[PDB]
Amino acid sequence: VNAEMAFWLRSSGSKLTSADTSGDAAGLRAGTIGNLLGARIVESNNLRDTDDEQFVAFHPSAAAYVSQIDTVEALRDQDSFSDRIRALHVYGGKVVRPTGVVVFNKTGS
Amino acid sequence: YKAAGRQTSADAISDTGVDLLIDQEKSIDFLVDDIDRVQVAGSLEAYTRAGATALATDTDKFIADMLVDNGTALTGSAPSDADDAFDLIASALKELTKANVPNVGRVVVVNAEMAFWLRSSGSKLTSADTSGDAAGLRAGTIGNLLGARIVESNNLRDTDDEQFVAFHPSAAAYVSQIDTVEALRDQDSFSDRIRALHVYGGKVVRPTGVVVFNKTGS
Amino acid sequence: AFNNFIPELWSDMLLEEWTAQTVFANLVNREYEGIASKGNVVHIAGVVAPTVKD
Repeated sequence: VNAEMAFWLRSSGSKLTSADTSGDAAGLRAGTIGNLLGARIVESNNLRDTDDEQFVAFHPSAAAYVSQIDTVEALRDQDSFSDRIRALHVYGGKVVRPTGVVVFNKTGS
Repeated sequence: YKAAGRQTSADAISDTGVDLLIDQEKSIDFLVDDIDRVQVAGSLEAYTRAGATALATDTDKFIADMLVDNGTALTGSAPSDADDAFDLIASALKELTKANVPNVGRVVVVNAEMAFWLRSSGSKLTSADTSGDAAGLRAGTIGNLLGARIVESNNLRDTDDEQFVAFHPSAAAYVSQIDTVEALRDQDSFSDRIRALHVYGGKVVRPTGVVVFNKTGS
Repeated sequence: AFNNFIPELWSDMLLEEWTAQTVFANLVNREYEGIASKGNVVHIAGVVAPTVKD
């Protein structure tokens, strides 16, 4: 979930900000969202939409990613008395199964 | 690196910065006659405790005003009920999270008018179902909310409408450079002179790490 | 009084940027990193079920 969405799970109307409707005071005191409906909830600012609500729901096996090369290197510049720091990441990813991923506010940006 | 055709060249690095000025100088300076010190019914030492307390107050008032004036403004209107007040705190903590401000060690400082809603009949804390226990009813205790520590102060600028600041400690800096007290004699009478100097300054080094409800309130 | 002898001081510590916590790399399936150490493509093949006939 994005931050705009995660606010609703911690707002005054939330099931989680009450020791009555949830099991205990942890969602009021510590702010813990926890698991909902068997799903593990996670929150991120790296979703594309930052000012409307956006989330993705998926099974891990629906999408794959691989990191192949990840390296960092120090050099001396040829044009100046400078160090040069460079790094390379080589990777790829695929939604192997597209119906295993569900997106709310897909066009959000 | 692919669109470049497997070529790379080095960019030049850059920085940003902020200035913290040490530009507040505040003093206490008062006289006590030896005749008065002998003739009064008990100790005059409460006047030196009062001086230290005045400089500590003048400091708290500066830091509170600095956070209020230079923090980012939280959007919204004066809370109409105990749920609007809870939602302003939950909304403030969202605005820190959108700025990537750390999750551990957040503080909310509330004025008395804001704290009334947290102690009110509609508050989650004043019912032993919505909170886990009777402590917020019997003892009036405001614990943590949403992982944040809640602190009450009279030294915020607005005293007749709700005002608060939510921040991470590392977002705002304060230095005391000189904080000395001395006793000397007067030249023109048999009197002590007690004087104290405080020299200090502060800055919101990170503006997005402080959010302010009712910024313009006075 | 002193126009020239009072310094301005620079902190020896840089403020590191506050940046978003990265989460997605640990949530997706990684099992092909065992095979994908070598080539530029992995082919993933799926069954088509045999059809039930009347």
